[PDB]
Amino acid sequence: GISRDNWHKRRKTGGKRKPYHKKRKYELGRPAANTKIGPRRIHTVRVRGGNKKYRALRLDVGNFSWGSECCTRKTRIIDVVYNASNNELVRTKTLVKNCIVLIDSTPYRQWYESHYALPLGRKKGAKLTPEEEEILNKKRSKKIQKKYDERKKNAKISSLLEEQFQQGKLLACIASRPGQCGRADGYVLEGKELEFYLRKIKARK
Amino acid sequence: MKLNISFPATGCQKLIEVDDERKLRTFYEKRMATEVAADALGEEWKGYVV
Amino acid sequence: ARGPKKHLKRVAAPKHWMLDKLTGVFAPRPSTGPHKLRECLPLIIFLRNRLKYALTGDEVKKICMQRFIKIDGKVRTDITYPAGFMDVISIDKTGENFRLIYDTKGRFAVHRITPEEAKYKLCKVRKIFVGTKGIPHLVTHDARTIRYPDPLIKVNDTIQIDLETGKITDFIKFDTGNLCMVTGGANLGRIGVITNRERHPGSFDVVHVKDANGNSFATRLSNIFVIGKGNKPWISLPRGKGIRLTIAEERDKRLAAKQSSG
Amino acid sequence: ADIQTERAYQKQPTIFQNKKRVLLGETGKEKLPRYYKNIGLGFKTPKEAIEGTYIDKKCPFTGNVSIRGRILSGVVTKMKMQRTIVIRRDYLHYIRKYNRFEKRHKNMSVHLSPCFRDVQIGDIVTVGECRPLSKTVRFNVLKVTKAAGTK
RNA sequence: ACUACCGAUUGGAUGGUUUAGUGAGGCCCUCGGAUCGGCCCCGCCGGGGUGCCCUGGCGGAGCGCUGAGAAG
RNA sequence: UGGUGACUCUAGAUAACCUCGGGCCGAUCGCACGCCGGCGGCGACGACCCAUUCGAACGUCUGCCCUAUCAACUUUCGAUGGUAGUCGCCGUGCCUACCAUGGUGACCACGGGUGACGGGGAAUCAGGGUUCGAUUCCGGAGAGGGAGCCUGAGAAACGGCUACCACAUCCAAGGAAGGCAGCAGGCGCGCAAAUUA
RNA sequence: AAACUGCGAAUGGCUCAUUAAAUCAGUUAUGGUUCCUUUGGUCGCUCGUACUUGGAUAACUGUGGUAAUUCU
Repeated sequence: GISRDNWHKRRKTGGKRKPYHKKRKYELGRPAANTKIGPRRIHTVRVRGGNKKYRALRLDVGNFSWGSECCTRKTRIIDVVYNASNNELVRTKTLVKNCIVLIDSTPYRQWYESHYALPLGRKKGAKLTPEEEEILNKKRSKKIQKKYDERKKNAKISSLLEEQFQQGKLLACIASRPGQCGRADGYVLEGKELEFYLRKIKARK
Repeated sequence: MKLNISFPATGCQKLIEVDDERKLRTFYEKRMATEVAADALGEEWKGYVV
Repeated sequence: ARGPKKHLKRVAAPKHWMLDKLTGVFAPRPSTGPHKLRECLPLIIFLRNRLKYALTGDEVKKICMQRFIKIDGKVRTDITYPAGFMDVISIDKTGENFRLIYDTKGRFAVHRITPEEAKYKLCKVRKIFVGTKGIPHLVTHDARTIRYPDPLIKVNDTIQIDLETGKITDFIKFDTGNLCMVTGGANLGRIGVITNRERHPGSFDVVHVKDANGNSFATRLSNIFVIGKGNKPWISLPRGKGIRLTIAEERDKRLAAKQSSG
Repeated sequence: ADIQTERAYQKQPTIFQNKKRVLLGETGKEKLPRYYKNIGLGFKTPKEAIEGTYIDKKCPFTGNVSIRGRILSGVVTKMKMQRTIVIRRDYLHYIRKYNRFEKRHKNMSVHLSPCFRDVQIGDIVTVGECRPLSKTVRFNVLKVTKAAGTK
């Protein structure tokens, strides 16, 4: 089958070398997992040593992290927007490692309002269901209101994350490798990485 | 053509040789496990489905 | 090959087993176990070639699977079970106890010991690691893992361990001035006190050992097994006390023994 | 920024660039913490690695390699590749029939970290063995000394 | 008469590098769904808490819900 | 906490995830039976993980015969390096995408040949050398030639399977089966080599 | 006896066609990986019908097909 041996290639001098043995099963390669967005369909593979690889063929849900504040949530993959390796994989919406994804932002906004009690990604009109005035504007005690005061003393996040919450969908990087794991975990983009990926995406157009 | 007929309620079975194409047209062009009333097989097979 | 090997040719066997050339084409091929293939004495060679209770391998099997032989207090019926350095062999039927320790020529001596000495053994500590929930473990030279050791016990130290239970009972540090026995290399079987350990980072350490007769020899750090604290060994030693005689004094001793008797 | 010259964002995997900090720390100084370590065999980690800004995953001091195995030397002969150089090791091979010697050489492609600047052709380089980093490179530059004739 | 060379016949066959094209068979993926079973519904019906429910065996249809699954 | 010469080591804490082609947390079997319905001693078989043993597999440095009537080769079809990934048990142009134009060579590359498997070793022997090593030990390779798989911890297995190529066995002509560079034995080849015990 | 289940059949034996920094030898590395088995450790560390669960399938019985097979 696919062989990932080093003896089929040329030498450092550029000369060709003759194989002294035929292809071995420890030199095998398997067809690539082009994981796409869709309802869950993964296939388990028996590999070297009787161990297990999980080959994800269709994934739609992972978990992703805010690392500035160390909070991760299980959320949904929405779309693929950038790939540093091949744009043909953006066109095919292929989930690989370090492909730039946009994901649903509802659990993160939920935790931010349940923790810091400030509105996030909200319009000027600010029409809220009464659960949101229950969460954002609860009735508290003296110690609790004080602790909330020093909690909102530093509860200011970047304007770019504000802009993405205004838009409604967060950018993230897939850090796991999904053809070997069956998972598409990752982390939410922030900081200089976020401005890098925004200017590269804008420079595509 | 021969027929190996089996009856599971008493677990008894028998081979019967039948050579008439008119009697076998009730079996032709159909698949395995397709239920057929074997009426044309004989006069004793009126209520027998196989 | 396409997989692991199951046969040992007799000329390719370890030389210290003292097998001959014409008995067969095969050697007994030790099982996997707590000792290396090249550093063990299999039970069939002990019961037949050395101790001579048996004349064939079939008689070895008949002895072993009547459940008479204990190795470190555990009954073994594998005839090729790899027994190695400091292992206690107990035959309760004949009332015999042995430790597998080396001659001055690098061969496992038939060393008979006292039944109270067969209660324990010594092990060289090969690794110290901390496992899950902060639990310290040591791994010895005979594949023993002990949880919760003394925090003072380090790698290259020697634990004195109780075969009835398997727990740490005493220990000896690696220090200059302690007694050691050489378990590999060209100085296999010699005994002496450690006088200098020189360190080579990224490489093998070299330990210098001085014999009780004043001879000095160096080995690697892998080949050193610390036996006793300072000068007195914590186990019984063979007839030679780790003193390697040269061929001249060995001939002289042989001639004096022939002259005295005969 | 002389750092982001690739199509993906270059960063050291061990350092975190998105810490949530106050305004006074923001106006204080905008310096990232840097990951570095010692190639510990009596080799000194250079200042250009500790205080530098480059990103090299194959650098001995700031990357993800370990130095274990052999330590050799060579003279720099070619420097036309990207973050790797080609050095030359000369030796004498003894032909024992004639009891004489012939001079032989081996070319060796080694990874040069960006923390070594002003590396010229003919300067003596000390390399240490690492894991395979490409098809033909296995050694990694650890020291540079200049040629004795050069001032 | 013998020995030894050249040789028109693209002579016929065969092989090794290659240009172009076809390509068995396995493996992977996307379909497919012959068959096989369960749940729901009903019929033949046994008991109780005293017709509400369920207990167990058989049969009936429902591309209703599904699970395994061969050829291709 | 503990370790190394050096960790992005080991251990700890937090936030979660945990795959339906699914990760552990025992519906298993024998022998002696005994204490206050409940408590039990030997074992056998399984078992995620950690260590060990037996390995294997990829790398480091140095080392090989003849040939210039082989002097430039590699590079579109990966050649040398970088960045991101894919695949892989893992390191890696192993492969893909985009870049840089690199890498080797009269210290003999590249090509070709060998009546070339490599060593331990053998003949000779003052010494240096010269010739031999298919062959019982060690390592490699192959099972007519190629290629591709399944199962399994482990094989690209051939006293396994699936094709094609070359041969070839039976047949009622529809079909079916094949692999002695295993032990014997036969034919062929030859100057050249044993018994179907 | 048979048959299901488990294990082994990847060892051994043969040959030297290939193969020229390849193989192999000495030396180092896995801090860059897998490992049935043996040996040791772990196996109430999880806060959420059990005094024992469900459907089959061989061997066996019985009827067969083909010139032919360790076919079924």
